[PDB]
Amino acid sequence: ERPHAEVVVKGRNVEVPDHFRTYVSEKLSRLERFDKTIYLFDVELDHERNRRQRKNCQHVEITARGRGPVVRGEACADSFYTAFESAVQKLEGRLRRAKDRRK
Amino acid sequence: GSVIKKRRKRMSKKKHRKLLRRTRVQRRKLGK
Amino acid sequence: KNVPHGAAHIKSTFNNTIVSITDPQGNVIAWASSGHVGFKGSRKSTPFAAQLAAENAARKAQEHGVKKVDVFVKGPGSGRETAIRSLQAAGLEVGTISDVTPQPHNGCRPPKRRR
Amino acid sequence: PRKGPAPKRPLVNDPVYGSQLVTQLVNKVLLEGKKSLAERIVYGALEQAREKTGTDPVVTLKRALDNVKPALEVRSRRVGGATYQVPVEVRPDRSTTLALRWLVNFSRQRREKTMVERLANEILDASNGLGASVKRREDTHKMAEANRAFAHYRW
Amino acid sequence: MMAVKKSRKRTAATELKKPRRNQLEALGVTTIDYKDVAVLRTFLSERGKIRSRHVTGLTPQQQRQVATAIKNAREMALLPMAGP
RNA sequence: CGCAGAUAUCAGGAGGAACACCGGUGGCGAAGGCGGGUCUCUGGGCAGUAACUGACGCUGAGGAGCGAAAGCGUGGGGAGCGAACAGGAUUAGAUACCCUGGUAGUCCACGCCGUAAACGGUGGGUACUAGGUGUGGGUUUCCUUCCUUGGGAUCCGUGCCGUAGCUAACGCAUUAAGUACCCCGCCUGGGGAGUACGGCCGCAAGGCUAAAACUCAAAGGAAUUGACGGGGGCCCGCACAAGCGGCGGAGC
Repeated sequence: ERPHAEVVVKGRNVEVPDHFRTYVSEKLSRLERFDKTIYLFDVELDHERNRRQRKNCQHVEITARGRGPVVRGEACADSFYTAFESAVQKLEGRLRRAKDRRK
Repeated sequence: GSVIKKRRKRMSKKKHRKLLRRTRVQRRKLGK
Repeated sequence: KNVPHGAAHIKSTFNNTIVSITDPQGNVIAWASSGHVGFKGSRKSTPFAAQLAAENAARKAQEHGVKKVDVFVKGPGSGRETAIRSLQAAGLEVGTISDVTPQPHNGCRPPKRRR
Repeated sequence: PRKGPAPKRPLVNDPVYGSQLVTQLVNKVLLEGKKSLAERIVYGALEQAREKTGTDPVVTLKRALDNVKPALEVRSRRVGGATYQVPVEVRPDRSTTLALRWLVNFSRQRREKTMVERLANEILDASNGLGASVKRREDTHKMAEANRAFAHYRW
Repeated sequence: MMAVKKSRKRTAATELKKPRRNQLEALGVTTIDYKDVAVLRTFLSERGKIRSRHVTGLTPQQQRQVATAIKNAREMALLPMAGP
């Protein structure tokens, strides 16, 4: 199931350098590491582009399939890196908890 | 009563303790 | 040879159950357990194992020539009286019951707690 | 039904035979509303049995039902790290019903070229004590024997 | 004729009841001696163990005196202790 | 671990730690703590009589002594339990829980260290300050059987509820966190830190005494509403269960 993590990279309207793609696929491999139950990872990279913003420029929705229970991690930050890492850590909480309750 | 306070105390204590476990040799066989 | 009347010891615990027939002197004739009945591991705390084990041993004692029994029980047993019913089903006369589970007078240290 | 159950439907009697297990049978073999097709299949098969045996097919039917109808079955439960199967007694209603379900679903995968023939031969085979229905019922009793140990649950 | 309480009729009773009892100064006594085992067998069960105060009624004085006597008795085998 | 004859069962012996039922919001000890039994040696407290001296009292820096357990040393002993440690299993990985085994240690004698949530988180001594309620001990008068949680009063200790009063609140409340005096120790923003340097003690571990630079604009206590909970209790919904057909497999 190791390349079976169905990567889904995407951005509605953002300048998306293709090294962000490297970042995303690597940070998702990082949790392939400790969850061997994975089918789908739909992911977004969104941008509200309002003027005089409320401290939260970029946004991310993430959802993942497991055997039955699906996982959901949403995040928000100024740029790509805090968004990636924050949604990653929220998924890590979810998945530590899920593999603690799995048994 | 809380335990946050006692925990910060405990952590400082522990780190100093482990430092002394690691320097039990050098302290003795230096400061004579 | 044979003995018409003897005694029976029944040791029921959390994870197993076992019996043994014996003279009042202490000389066994016949015994059985859930391991010889066939169950294994974790199934053999149930009273059904007690039924089958006591039944087999009682029939062995019927073979070696027993007709009446004294009965002595010991330990945490879900199926004590279940084994008793099995014995009295097997065609044996219940002599005398006694619930001697060995209690100490606050002696040797037991192990610690689990979780 | 957290508040409570509701009644069962009042089966009709058969216009021809005088038995409501037959209307139960057509309603269990039914598929896609073709009740009259079920009816004519069943009547043809039972009359095939009549010419096979020289007598009423209903008696051999109920004899087959006496063969394949259990009164004990399984009911699982998840407990303590390993899900346990448990024997549970079965009231005659669901006994007959599940027996008929076995009967149909193991009739369908036969090779008499036609449902009417498959079904009739299965019924005869079960009256005789050979059908896969009987086989599965024996497997059920085998399981109950293997798991008598869990009756003290009484559930 | 009269009730167990509301004893407005006799003097303050020199009698004992279910809450109150001082069973030894009450009755059943010659004197507290480990010798007299027939008396000490009354403050036990058939399984040899010992009663409590809210069972018997004794003061702690008599209780502990009697328990010590019992225990000396089991030591000198004058009394069947619980065992094999 | 056994299949080289286990487990079980019985007869006996060897053996060393802890001593069920009494025994618990119960007794003693300044504190730590303290029960198998018997003997010896010894201490303290309480009440009553209030015969005796006649303010000798209270506190107490410094200082000495005692002081749970784990530890250290010499010696002895070592059944069970068990740091470490080995393996098994779960695990994504488990140097961890769980299982099997098992050394130091727990135990005794003689010395050490001298700390803990060593807690009533309430220093000691003393007088007055509404009560009720159980309870342990000892005196004593009346209905008096005078063989009694007898009952009442009294003294000492011990717990619950509860006035005024008090406190940020919680709650304390005649055993005060109330009202007042006497004496001691201690704190003066959080961190850095009960840390380093220096010193004293100690066989060693380590303890006591004890700062600064630097840095933060807070650290915090009690309580309220909410939300949450792999906390609990009462309930419902095609939520599962029962039962039927589908999806994912193929083509459009």
